[PDB]
Amino acid sequence: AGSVDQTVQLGQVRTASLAQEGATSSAVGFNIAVAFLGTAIDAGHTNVLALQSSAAGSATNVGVQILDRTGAALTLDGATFSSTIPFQARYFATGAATPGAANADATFKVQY
Amino acid sequence: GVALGATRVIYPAGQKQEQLAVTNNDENSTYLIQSWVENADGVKDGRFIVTPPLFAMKGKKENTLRILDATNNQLPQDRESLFWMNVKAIPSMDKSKLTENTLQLAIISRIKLYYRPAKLALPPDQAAEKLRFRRSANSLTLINPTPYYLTVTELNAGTRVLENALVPPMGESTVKLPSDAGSNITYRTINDYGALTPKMTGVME
Amino acid sequence: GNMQFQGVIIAETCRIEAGDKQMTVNMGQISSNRFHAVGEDSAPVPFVIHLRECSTVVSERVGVAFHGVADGKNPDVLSVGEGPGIATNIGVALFDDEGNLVPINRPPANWKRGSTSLHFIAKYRATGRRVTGGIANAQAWFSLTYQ
Repeated sequence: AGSVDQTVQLGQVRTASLAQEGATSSAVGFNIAVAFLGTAIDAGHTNVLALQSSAAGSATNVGVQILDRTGAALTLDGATFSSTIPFQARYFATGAATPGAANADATFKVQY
Repeated sequence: GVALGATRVIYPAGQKQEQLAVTNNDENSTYLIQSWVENADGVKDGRFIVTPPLFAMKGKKENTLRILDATNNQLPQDRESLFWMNVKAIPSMDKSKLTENTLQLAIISRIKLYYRPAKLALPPDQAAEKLRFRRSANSLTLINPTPYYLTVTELNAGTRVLENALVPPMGESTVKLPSDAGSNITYRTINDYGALTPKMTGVME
Repeated sequence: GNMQFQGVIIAETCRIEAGDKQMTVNMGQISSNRFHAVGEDSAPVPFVIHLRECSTVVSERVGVAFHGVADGKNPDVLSVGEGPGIATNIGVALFDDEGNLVPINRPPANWKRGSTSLHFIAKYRATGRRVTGGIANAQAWFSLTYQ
């Protein structure tokens, strides 16, 4: 309830770790009845955040997932809800990921 | 085998150290990992320290090379300086082929180390577009007015594909130009992340 | 609240493996009497270097070379050593997939791309007048210089 905004570092990840659809990075815990809202990477992956593009060149074929205590990736429409409360985040590959910056945006309200 | 976690290291001036991953992915093999830094002419150079300079990796394991700044702030502050990172992977005793005469190889992986000064004016993404070209009957010269080393590739002159070129900051580089080379030039570059940049139309000087 | 996830995806170098475990190319046994003239070569021993887990952008552009102690009579071929029981007047010579000499200690070379495996051939080459038998081991570093 205190840290309203926070930056969760996912690390530096080499392309061969995200080389095919389904590939995942090392998850990274973070905490703070919760629905998450973000831009889907594409219409086949509503549970994956699109990366914000960079003038330096952003990475492709990869986005960011959010998982609750169940270990499942949460849907990102601000309507699907998950059951302090910890989470973890990670990269998800939709193809052969290419190099570049890989930052991602989300928000969350809370419901009782 | 052994691999490195980057095709290039951008050393931001003023920072104590930078990291470079080394990995071995074979549980049944052990490597000795020796690492050192050379200057642009390939000569062993001590203005950058690598620790550990020599260590073992037993089986599947990821280790971290630390690249420490030892320049004492003597490098130019208006342009990248070029160094080369060397990581030798020495294998071990293949007792299977003992009775045999053997050619035994070790692997050295060489990647660029760019000392990038602090308050550069032009952002790195805007470097590639500034490349300019000068053309002669059988040679083509690339002109880099930026402070950043430009690694130029997919260099095309008409139908004919030319050598890659490494164009120094505020310097030039020349490549050979066949007779059947065409007029219009396109190129790409390799950026800080190791990716290819968008195809660009070459602009005459 | 507002979430911000930060991170970076970077190109790695190629993870290097050989057709033979531990990068050990096993030459044959050395029959000193098969050499009749300096320069003649023994049988071809192929060896492959695989460029794994790297982007095609990286592997297409890498430049490679062989480094090692040259035979004292032929700068192009690897020395096989010197001393008791060590063969004399032969070195180890390297060739590409087409059987053309790849001289050691040269600047890095780019090859025809394609695939992600570098195919070479090793051969004993007579470097002197009177080949004598013994242990004929050579060593070399295989360097990859990445664009």
